[PDB]
Amino acid sequence: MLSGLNHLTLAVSQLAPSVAFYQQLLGMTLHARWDSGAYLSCGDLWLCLSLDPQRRVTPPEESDYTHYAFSISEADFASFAARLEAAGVAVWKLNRSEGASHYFLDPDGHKLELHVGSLAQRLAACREQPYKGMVFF
Amino acid sequence: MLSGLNHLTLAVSQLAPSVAFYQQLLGMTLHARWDSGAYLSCGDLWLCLSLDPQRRVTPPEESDYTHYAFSISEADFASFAARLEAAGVAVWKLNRSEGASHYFLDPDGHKLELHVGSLAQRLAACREQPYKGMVFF
Ligand SMILES: CC(C)c1noc(=O)[nH]1
Ligand SMILES: [Mn+2]
Ligand SMILES: [Mn+2]
Repeated sequence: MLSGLNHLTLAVSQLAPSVAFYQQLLGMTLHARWDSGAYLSCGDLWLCLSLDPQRRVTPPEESDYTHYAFSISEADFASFAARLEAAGVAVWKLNRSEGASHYFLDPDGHKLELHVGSLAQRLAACREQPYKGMVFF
Repeated sequence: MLSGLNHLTLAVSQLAPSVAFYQQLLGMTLHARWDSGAYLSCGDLWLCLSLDPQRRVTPPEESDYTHYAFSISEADFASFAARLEAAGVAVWKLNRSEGASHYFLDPDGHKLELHVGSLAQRLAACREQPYKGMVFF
C-alpha cells in the first residue's frame, strides 16, 4: 500500500537560478547539489531539482493546471506573498475562492501555490456549498 | 515559513478513468468527486484531480523529467510493481539511478514512481557513491 508522497522532482533548465529561488527566496533547506541536480527539503517534503535539457521556460498560458501547493500559516501568508511580489515573481491566477491562496510561478514556469488550510477544512466548506455534481464518500 | 506540501493538483483529460487509476489501481482514498474534479488522499498527501481540456498526452520521451514519487515499504515494493505491470501500465525511463524505484505513467502521461527509502537514506547512499560534482551541506 502507498503511504504518502516520497518526493517531488521538478525539471529545471538552469540549476543556479532554481536553487536560488527554492533555497534563498522560498527558504527551503539545501542538502546536496551535483552537476545535474539538487536535493532540498521543506518540512517533510523532499524536493529534487533535476537539470533537464528538455525543460523549456513555459509561459502559464501554454501549460495546464497541474500545480504544487505549499503550506503556510495565515499569520505568515501576507508577508510571504509580499516578499514574492518584491522579488518580481509572476502571478498566474487570482484567488477567486474563499480561503487564502497565492498563485506564483517558478523560474521555469512550474505553477506553484501558497495555501492556508487542510483537506478536512476544504471538505467541510464543500459540504456546506457543494460544487456542481458533488458526491462524498 | 513554508512547512511542506499542502496539496498536489494534476490536470486530467477525462475524470472517470483518472479516478479509477488512483483509487482502484493505486489504492488511494476517494473523498469526493464532482463534475470537474476529485479529492483523494494517500497518507498525508492531498491529491486533487482537475478536469482540464488543455491537458495533452505526450510520449514520455518528449516530456521532461518532472515526476511524482510515492512511498512504499520494502516488503510491498516488488508485488505492487508486478501488479502494475500485469495491469498493462506503461513505463518510462529516467536518466539516472536513484535507488529502489519503479517508474510508471498515469493515463494522462504524468510521470509517477514507486520508491523505497527516505531522503536521509538517499543522502547516505550518495555519500558512498556520489553523483558527479556532488557537495553535501
Ligand atoms: C479545481 C479546484 C476546485 C481545486 N481544488 O484544489 C485545487 O488545487 N484546485
Ligand atoms: Mn491548488
Ligand atoms: Mn524520483
